[PDB]
Amino acid sequence: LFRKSNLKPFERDISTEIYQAGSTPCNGVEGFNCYFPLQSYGFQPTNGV
Amino acid sequence: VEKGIYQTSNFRVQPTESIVRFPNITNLCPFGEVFNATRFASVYAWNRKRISNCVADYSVLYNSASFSTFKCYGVSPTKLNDLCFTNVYADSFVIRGDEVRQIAPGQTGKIADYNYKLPDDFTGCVIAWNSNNLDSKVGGNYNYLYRLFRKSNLKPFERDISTEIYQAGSTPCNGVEGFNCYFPLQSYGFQPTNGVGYQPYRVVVLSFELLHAPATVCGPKKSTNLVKNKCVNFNFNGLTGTGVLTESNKKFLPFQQFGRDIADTTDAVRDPQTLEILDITPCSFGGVSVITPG
Amino acid sequence: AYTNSFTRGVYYPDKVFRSSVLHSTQDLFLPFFSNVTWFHAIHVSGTNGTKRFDNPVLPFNDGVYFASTEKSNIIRGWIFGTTLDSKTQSLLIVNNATNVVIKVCEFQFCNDPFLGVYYHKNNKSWMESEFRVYSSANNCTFEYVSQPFLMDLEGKQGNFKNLREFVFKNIDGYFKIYSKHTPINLVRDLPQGFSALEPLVDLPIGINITRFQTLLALHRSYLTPGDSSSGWTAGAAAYYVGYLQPRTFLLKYNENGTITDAVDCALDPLSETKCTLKSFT
Repeated sequence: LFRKSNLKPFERDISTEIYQAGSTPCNGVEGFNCYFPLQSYGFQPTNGV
Repeated sequence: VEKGIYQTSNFRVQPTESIVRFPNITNLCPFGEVFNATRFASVYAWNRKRISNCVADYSVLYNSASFSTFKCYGVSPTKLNDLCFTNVYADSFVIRGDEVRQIAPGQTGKIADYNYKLPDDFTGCVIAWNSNNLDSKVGGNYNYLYRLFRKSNLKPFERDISTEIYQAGSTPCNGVEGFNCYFPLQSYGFQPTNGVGYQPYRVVVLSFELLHAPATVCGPKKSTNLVKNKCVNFNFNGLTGTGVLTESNKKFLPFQQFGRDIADTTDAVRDPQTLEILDITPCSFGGVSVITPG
Repeated sequence: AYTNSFTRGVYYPDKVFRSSVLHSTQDLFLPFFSNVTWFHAIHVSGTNGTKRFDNPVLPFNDGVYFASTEKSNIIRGWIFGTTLDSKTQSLLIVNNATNVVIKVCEFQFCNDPFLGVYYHKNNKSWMESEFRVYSSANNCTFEYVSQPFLMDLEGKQGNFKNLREFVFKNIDGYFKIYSKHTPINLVRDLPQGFSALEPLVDLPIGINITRFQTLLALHRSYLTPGDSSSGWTAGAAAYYVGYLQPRTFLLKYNENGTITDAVDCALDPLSETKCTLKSFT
């Protein structure tokens, strides 16, 4: 969801690096304004449609 | 190609720099007065303040409140100044840090049971920050009352202010407080010596419609300084375009803010903040003809 | 009654500037020479001449013109709203002392939402005493108040000389209010003169409005025997009301950019001629 640039069609970019928000370069540190950019789907088996 | 004159293209000098012009920020939503207030409403009768007719601010995250637990749920915190929205509601109150987890859509607990809840289509920003230096009373403050004994449950956007005595097991109470019949209000410890989860935490929620009414609220408008005698790509408040801006003599009437020609082509403007009369002279638009023998 | 507004109801809808040319634009102008309702702010003190209590509710159909020949500075504000009630949100305007206190405060609009001015003894000058206008649930989603505190009463009983014109029009809730301040001399009717109506503010509160009334003062000094609404003998102004209509008109600007003269397109044969040709002659 969070990404500096909207992806150009027909390309897959997997950059594991945590994004940088809040004016702080986060070196893999989860915290305020820095979270893992690859958020997981919140799925309960047989959830709503 | 035999002898003769021809035409190819246009000498379109490229605009050299962008400049945005807007009137300065005369008004503001005083979020300091929304944060640095002395008291805040009880979790039971939470404060549903109307924020409108003012320019929003997103200066930095760690403000006076430091934004301990901040989250813009359905809107982008980045472009808050850029995003234009109206009809702001600030729902603020005081809870426990352990109760902070009761903010997300559908989160349960005593607050959503009897004090306060929020929808599942949320489009605002919830900031619950540790009030360990504001609400912390060295001896513990209990004046933030929470309802815990009530037959039914409350839905979002609904504030209760009554004190109807609770009837448990359907035992008739004539205003009697005893076994299986309590007072619906209770008090929070909120001592400084408590744990981080037990620290007082204040919550401010900013929720707004998406352009339902006329947009009284909108974000600030940064104004880069103008530069003249170049093909600037200008974007004044009213319109955008390209041209070379020159000082002029046209006496734009104080209410008059634009100038045009017979063929409705905007060429004369007034500076947004100060009173400067600019003419937008064109950029080079001559066809690049070519002369040659064959 | 019915009067013929010679040329009133011209103004600048667009902030643009056009020098020494003409422009045919369509907007909710006031049609020329239309029926204009004359309302009489006069206190005829005859034992058989009633106190002319000219303050009924007036329709805000599309957009309300307003001319006020006031040298007594008694006519101050305008009462707006659809239901004119506290249930449905409404707009109200006043002028305490050169300070507009317009508000969306849906106060009760019972039959005495008026001002009262009395010549006091502590200070030998008419001082605002009566404020009987408002008593109701505030719930005011909007409050704009400019606060220059001055007074320019300048009451004259002989000749009308100060004419203030205002046009109130709603467009997508951007309630625009245009104004003009004119030193006049005619006492009989509106002078056959041309004057534009510069904008004052476009309040973006966005309330649907269908009713429109006016606000004045009703108290008097102590020399008059009686009380405020029983004895009043200093209302010496007058005003006129018209209703804008959707029309295509034409304006002839000057070099300065002031609207010198306008031309209706749907008035008359020569009018349509000067219109379609895009020419003042």
